[PDB]
Amino acid sequence: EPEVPFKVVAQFPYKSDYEDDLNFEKDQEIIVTSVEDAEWYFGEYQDSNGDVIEGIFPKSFVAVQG
Repeated sequence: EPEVPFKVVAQFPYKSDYEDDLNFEKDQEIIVTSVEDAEWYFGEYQDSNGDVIEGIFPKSFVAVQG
């Protein structure tokens, strides 16, 4: 994998009920800032409000950016 930090792009929306999760729509570019385990990334993006939001999300929902 690349070492953190690195960009990924959501291939599918990830919406969930979990407070510590990062949620996002399809196509969202995200900065991965930690690799939690084989399944989960932690990372962030700036939403349209200009706020940075962060949390954990499954690697399977994203692709490494170019």
